[PDB]
Amino acid sequence: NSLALSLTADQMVSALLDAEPPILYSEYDPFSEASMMGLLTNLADRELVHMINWAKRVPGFVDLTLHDQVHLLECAWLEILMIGLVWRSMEHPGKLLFAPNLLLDRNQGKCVEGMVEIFDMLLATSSRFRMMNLQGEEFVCLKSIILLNSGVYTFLTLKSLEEKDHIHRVLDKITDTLIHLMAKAGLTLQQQHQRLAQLLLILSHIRHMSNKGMEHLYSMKCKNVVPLSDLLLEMLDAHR
Amino acid sequence: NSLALSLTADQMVSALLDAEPPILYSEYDPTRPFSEASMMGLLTNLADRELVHMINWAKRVPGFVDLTLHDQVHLLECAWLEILMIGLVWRSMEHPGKLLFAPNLLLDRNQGKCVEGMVEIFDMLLATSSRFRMMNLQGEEFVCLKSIILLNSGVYTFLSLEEKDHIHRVLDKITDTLIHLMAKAGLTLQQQHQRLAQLLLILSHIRHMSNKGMEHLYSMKCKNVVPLSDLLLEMLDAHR
Amino acid sequence: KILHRLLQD
Amino acid sequence: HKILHRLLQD
Ligand SMILES: C[C@]12CC[C@@H]3c4ccc(O)cc4CC[C@H]3[C@@H]1C[C@@H](O)C2=O
Ligand SMILES: C[C@]12CC[C@@H]3c4ccc(O)cc4CC[C@H]3[C@@H]1C[C@@H](O)C2=O
Repeated sequence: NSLALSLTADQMVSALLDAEPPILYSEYDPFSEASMMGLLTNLADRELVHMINWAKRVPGFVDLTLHDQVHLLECAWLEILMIGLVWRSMEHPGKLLFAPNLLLDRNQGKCVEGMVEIFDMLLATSSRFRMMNLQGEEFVCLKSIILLNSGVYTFLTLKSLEEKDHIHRVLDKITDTLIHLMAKAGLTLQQQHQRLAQLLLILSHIRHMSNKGMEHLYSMKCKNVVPLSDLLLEMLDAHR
Repeated sequence: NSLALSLTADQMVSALLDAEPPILYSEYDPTRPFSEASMMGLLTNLADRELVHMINWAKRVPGFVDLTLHDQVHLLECAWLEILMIGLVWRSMEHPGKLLFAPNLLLDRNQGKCVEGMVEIFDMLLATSSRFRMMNLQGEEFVCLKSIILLNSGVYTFLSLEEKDHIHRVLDKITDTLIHLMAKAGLTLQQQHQRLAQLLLILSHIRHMSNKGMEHLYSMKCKNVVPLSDLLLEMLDAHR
Repeated sequence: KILHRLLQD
Repeated sequence: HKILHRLLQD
């Protein structure tokens, strides 16, 4: 009754490669701050509905109760949007590729009050990825951990406990997958453990930025500079 | 330099163990009523005094003293409440339901409710503690985690390309140490990496907590409930 | 909730 | 002049 448990290391990476969302486009065409944050938020709102299908399609995820999936996702959403974007802008130093036709310089983030600090952390982060030459089959593992790890200790019975351990079970499988990949690329044990860590230690950075981007996002809605979708509202209100 | 880099795993955990700061006590006087302002004042008092020992511990962490003051200041500014918080969780480990701030300050769920906003963070802090107990955290595992939180948490917001990777080179050492400890406890190569990942995945929850508490802390300063050590003011002001 | 709907759909 | 800056050489 848990056959995400009976996946092979490669049926996994191929399952996750298979779920990958499409790369959405900006409908962008003077740059206002409400103009561009209009842009980034209608982009993110589109992004979110694709993310939900890709969530359903992360092995082990639909085994979870509906209320548990909800929370994992309102806890994990902006993190996921960022790691995706950071992967996107990997082969674009200095620039953030939100959409194929919306590649913002680390300077155009000045166009929204205090947006630039966040730009920079994202920029720092992809610069990290780039420099450790992160692979695409790792990225999808990273991306799956994030959805599963982010909201799992905010659970709070006997049955709700087995969920935690279920999802901890799959999380240990995604570790085995990550490490299989590194064995395969010919990394010594030591290089394996050490890089495993490197990858997992940046996920805290991602979480930092998510936290920080969520209070910017919130201060933005409050002085009403651009209208948020309804889903986007919900995603935000859940953090507060 | 290499003092840090030319370390045995065991020389490593030895050095970390004795750098440990002392468990301080609370200025808690029980023959008085518990306020939001009283207990916020107690905690911040306690905290302020704990930062000064932390700063000595930091300098006693291999690699650390090799950074210039801007980097030491930045690491310590970005990581401080996380280190305070991971210590607190260790402390109240074998006190389920409770958080041992000081041996004479042991709080529980309801007691957090005495000040507004506080209880959500109590709740998570408590959960993090339960998870350390479930996972049977060792003290040699804890001091290493603490050292990782120091070095890693600010690393991506200063970059200095060559300070960058010597921080990275120490952080590697620590995962080596950490693993060597898991080997020695008699954990199988697959438990070794499985648990390495469990530990490092919590650090993300700890970054999530630090950020929330930093946000709460900032609220108290803005609702004027307690005065804050000029030093704490500088710590919060490093965040925005 | 919107997300709730979106999950079952 | 930062309190933390001085504390770190104190
Ligand atoms: C939500 C956001 C505006 C939209 C951004 C965004 C938009 C689209 C996308 O694919 C990824 C991201 C990553 C960060 C997101 C920003 C972070 C936060 O500062 C904000 O207001
Ligand atoms: C910063 C803090 C006041 C002091 C608390 C504190 C104080 C001492 C300590 O060792 C650990 C902690 C963990 C949470 C800390 C609180 C979280 C935040 O809500 C707050 O006001």
